[PDB]
Amino acid sequence: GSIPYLDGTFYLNHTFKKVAITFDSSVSWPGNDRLLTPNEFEIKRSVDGEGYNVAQCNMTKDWFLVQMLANYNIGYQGFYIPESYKDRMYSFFRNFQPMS
Amino acid sequence: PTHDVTTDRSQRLTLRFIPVDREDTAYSYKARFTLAVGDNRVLDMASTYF
Amino acid sequence: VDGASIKFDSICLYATFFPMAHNTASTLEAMLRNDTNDQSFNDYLSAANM
Amino acid sequence: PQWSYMHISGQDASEYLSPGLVQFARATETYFSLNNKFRNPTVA
Amino acid sequence: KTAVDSITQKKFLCDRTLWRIPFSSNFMSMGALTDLGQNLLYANSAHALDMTFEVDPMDEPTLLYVLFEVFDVVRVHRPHRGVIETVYLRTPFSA
Amino acid sequence: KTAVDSITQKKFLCDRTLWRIPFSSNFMSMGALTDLGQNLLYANSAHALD
Repeated sequence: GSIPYLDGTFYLNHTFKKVAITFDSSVSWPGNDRLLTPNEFEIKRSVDGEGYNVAQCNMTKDWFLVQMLANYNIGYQGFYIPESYKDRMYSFFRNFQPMS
Repeated sequence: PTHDVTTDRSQRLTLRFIPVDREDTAYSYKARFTLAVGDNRVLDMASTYF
Repeated sequence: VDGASIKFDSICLYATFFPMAHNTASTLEAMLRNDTNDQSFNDYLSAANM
Repeated sequence: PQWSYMHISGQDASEYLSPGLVQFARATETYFSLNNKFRNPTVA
Repeated sequence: KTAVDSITQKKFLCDRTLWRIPFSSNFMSMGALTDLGQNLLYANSAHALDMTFEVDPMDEPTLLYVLFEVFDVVRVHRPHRGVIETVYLRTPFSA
Repeated sequence: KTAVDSITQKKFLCDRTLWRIPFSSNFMSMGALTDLGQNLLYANSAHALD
């Protein structure tokens, strides 16, 4: 069948919850209480942490902000739909689908 | 650029504000917040949302 | 009349601050406090509705 | 009279602003846009 | 071969839009502050305006929505810490 | 009229993309050679990352 490792057709990104990054096993990154959770990136939470969800989904606000900043530098002056020429076929916002 | 573009100290990115008083009538309700912008910071009102 | 209803439980206000370096932010806000540099906006529609 | 003070006519945003603000504004255009926060008169 | 004599009807639809009548001499858009707006005839004195509309009727009460587009400008000045004051000007039709 | 009490489920899909975490102070794309990459902290010494 299709080989995502070669042709870049990924379909399992929706199966992540948390990412923790630290250097020298003692200092966390990015630290400096940049995010709501000052130790790790929380991709998504269950109904318990609904106070931090966004976009009518289970994806947390900070992760959504990070993805928008990484792709189109959008978020420090209010979210909006990026220009069509800036979100290509493999871009993030193009393939983001909320369901309930 | 390396310098004079962003701070390196500890500073929150987002902030959550809890109402200090909420009054409700039959067909509407009023909520008040004390939006406090910290020192050495600038807030773009377009970023805020209820 | 069809029995639709809605109730609000909690409401919070969110805001994101750009982590700009303190020295640059201090100069920016000090320079923005001049009457000659006052911000100004206009309504897009800019009409009176009768 | 008041049209200039409300920026309905006269000079555009690049003029009445202090030169330091204009200088600072263009440097950080892609970082923190400030051009959309000042009127620019368009008189026929 | 057996078609009957017929008449024609013509009509058109225009949704999600507003009829626009610019207040300029040649109906062109050469700037927000139109030339007629800067004319001295209306700049000095006042005038009473009346407009009559003729519409085809329907069987229910309706409203005529009219927009006199004007200049709506707000300027905000913040001299000190934690104090914000603004000024509003909407001309003409100022409150 | 005869609807039953129900709970809700929320999820999302994101295909043909990779989760990106830039190595910059403010998660902004200000150039290929990011500011943190030019920081002297990582330029001189080595660090073990897990």
